[PDB]
Amino acid sequence: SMTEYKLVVVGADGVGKSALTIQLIQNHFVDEYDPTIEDSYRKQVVIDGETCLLDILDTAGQEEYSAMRDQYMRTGEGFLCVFAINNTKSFEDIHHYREQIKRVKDSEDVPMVLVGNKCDLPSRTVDTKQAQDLARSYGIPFIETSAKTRQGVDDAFYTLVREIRKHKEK
Amino acid sequence: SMVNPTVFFDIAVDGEPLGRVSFELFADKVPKTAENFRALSTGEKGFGYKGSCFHRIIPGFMCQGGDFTRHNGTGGKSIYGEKFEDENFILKHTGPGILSMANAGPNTNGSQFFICTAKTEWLDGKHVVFGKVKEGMNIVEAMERFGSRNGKTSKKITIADCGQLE
Ligand SMILES: CCn1c(-c2cccnc2[C@H](C)OC)c2c3cc(ccc31)-c1cc(O)cc(c1)C[C@H](NC(=O)[C@H](C1CCCC1)N1CC[C@]3(CCN(C(=O)[C@@H](C)N)C3)C1=O)C(=O)N1CCC[C@H](N1)C(=O)OCC(C)(C)C2
Ligand SMILES: Nc1nc2c(ncn2[C@@H]2O[C@H](COP(=O)(O)OP(=O)(O)NP(=O)(O)O)[C@@H](O)[C@H]2O)c(=O)[nH]1
Ligand SMILES: [Cl-]
Ligand SMILES: [Mg+2]
Repeated sequence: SMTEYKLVVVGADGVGKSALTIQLIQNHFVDEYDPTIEDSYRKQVVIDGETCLLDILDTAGQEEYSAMRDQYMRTGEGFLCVFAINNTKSFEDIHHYREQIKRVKDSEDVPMVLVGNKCDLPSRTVDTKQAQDLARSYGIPFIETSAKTRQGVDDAFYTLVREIRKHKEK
Repeated sequence: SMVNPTVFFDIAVDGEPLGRVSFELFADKVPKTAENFRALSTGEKGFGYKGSCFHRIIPGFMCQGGDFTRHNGTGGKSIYGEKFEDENFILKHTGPGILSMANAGPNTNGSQFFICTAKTEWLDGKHVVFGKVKEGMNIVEAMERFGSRNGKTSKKITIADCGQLE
């Protein structure tokens, strides 16, 4: 048999949500910035021996359309909360996403993974320990990724599936 | 108009002529922003809209264009420098044909702009309205049909020619 998971990629504009998604789906790094409105992708994978159909909703990094945002969060089962390690504001935004997801889904326990992207770049402004401490305070995984080198890309998405499965067990 | 300049775009679809859209630019109420668009339409500063693309067209909302620096929806520049401040919010996004500046947040006007195809009142106070379609709203409606929900166009919509009338 198989099981389907609705994954939603959220985070400030430019952090690499689409580049991460395109690496997962198409196995190449988009060097250019093509700003997202909204895109959906699907991919069948095996995670921990169990066949999964992944639905990936790649959202735009914007804060203007709250009715759409709320619906994204209602439908999504797990959230990849992405910041860029060279963008402190994007890291400071993270707690807002968690607060919104918990409110929309009426739960203190929503599957999510904190993703620190662009770890190939030499211009870091957010320390790994800062992000690890925030993730630990939420009880969620933290993964450093580079959509450019593909480091951590599969791990970020697969860990999110693992988090959804752990939540469904409760 | 006795006061406001009129500019035109000749729109192309995959290089083929679609038709002409003309705009009244509200220099009477939004002079700095109107003047930027006028001068980018004539090219008189040595750069401007001729050849650029309407890269994002979302039916029911707007046709957005004007990135002649990066040619990918991320760029553009004004006649005052890369960016200029939000001049005023006197005018609102009251319906189809409204011409308004695209931006990346407060005080980031460059050259990108959008033509509303519906009322977009949630943009009031966040984007500077500075003009309106005068003639050729049917051409804008034809352009809108090449758009899609995510903004990607099914054929490439460009400003084949542009300039000032009257
Ligand atoms: C929730 C679904 N979604 C719905 C929706 C809602 C309700 C129902 N249905 C939908 C859709 C039909 O469901 C699918 C709308 C919408 C709009 C965006 C994203 C998702 C949306 C959006 C995405 C963008 O990438 C940019 C913008 C909006 C604003 C846009 N700016 C830019 O393009 C500028 C350039 C212009 C000059 C400067 C560079 N850039 C490009 C790169 C960035 C992104 C953010 N950057 C930042 O630096 C941030 C961190 N400070 C850099 C940027 O700012 C702009 O001025 N305009 C003009 C007005 C219209 C607007 N575009 C647009 O397209 O509205 C589409 C629409 C449909 C009206 C709203
Ligand atoms: N060096 C490096 N660049 C990256 C990485 N991920 C994304 N980028 C670059 O950062 C820019 C923005 O990436 P993108 O994935 O489009 O960001 P987004 O979060 O989807 N933006 P939006 O919210 O507007 O849709 C692009 O130029 C892209 O190539 C990464 O891991 N390393
Ligand atoms: Cl917007
Ligand atoms: Mg994106």
